[PDB]
Amino acid sequence: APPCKGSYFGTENLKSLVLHFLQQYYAIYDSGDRQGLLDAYHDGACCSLSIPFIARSSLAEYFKDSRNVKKLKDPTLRFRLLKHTRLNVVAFLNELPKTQHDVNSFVVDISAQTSTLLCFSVNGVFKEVDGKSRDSLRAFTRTFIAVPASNSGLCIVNDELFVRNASSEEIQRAFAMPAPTP
Amino acid sequence: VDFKTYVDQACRAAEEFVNVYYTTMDKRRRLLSRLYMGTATLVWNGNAVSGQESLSEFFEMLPSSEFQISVVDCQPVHDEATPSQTTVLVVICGSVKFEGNKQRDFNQNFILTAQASPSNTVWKIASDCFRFQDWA
Amino acid sequence: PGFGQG
Repeated sequence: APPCKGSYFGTENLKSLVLHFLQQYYAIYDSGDRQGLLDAYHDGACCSLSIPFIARSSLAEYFKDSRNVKKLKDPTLRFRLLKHTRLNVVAFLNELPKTQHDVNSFVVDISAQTSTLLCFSVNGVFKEVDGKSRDSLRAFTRTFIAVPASNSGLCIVNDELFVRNASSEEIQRAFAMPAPTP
Repeated sequence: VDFKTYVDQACRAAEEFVNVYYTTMDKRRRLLSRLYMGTATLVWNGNAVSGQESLSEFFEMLPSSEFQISVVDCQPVHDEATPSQTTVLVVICGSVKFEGNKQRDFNQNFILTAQASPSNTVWKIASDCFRFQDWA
Repeated sequence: PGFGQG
């Protein structure tokens, strides 16, 4: 059984590329207004959110736009839960709880790559900075697939975000700040 | 061509493929490697396994598995990404117990590519990614 | 296959 490793980038070139993208992306994401993301998404980009189907803070805020094809069967309801076009994509994102991610603790896997495609997954944690779940720690995996951007950047054409509650194991770790010992 | 129709086909193929994928994974492991393309790759918990052959090998070395899929979402990949190629993005979430290790939750995503033929279009994984929520 | 080049 291969030994579980962290982030996988393949080339330092894509590492710096992707990591840079995430810095800019989440700088805007946690800013208070995610509108600046309209430049990160393609005109006909897609976005959808999913949460665990299964007493920590509530995810009721994500339940409304939760897309689970395994559980939800109606083709028309399936279709509506999928945000299409950057306008709808970003309009939706701006409705989500304000956030503050731990970008530098992100574990990234670049799984696919061609001259026009770059698929990669992001795993990490983020605090909700307000609302009824303020100070709560969420965990998430987000998959983007990008096409080359006119500026050596990335244009996200596909974005699937999975939001969950950090497990007691993760929380313990994230918040630990013990005195140094030999 | 209608966008809604690509969404419905994505749901259909994801719905369908997934069910096969885990049944094959759990009960016919020796077959799971044919649901992949020859050039396909897989990023298993930060580990990169290369090619249809290494994938076949990789699944054999893994322990008897037992999956339970609770979450599935999918989307039709934009054509600027896969020019002239019909692909679907599928993200899965469930649990899994491997022989000799506690049961844990996982997240996995892969891109399915449509191969046209006589009878029916067939979907194969072109790129795969799997990571334990607690690999830590 | 470089991301972007073609």
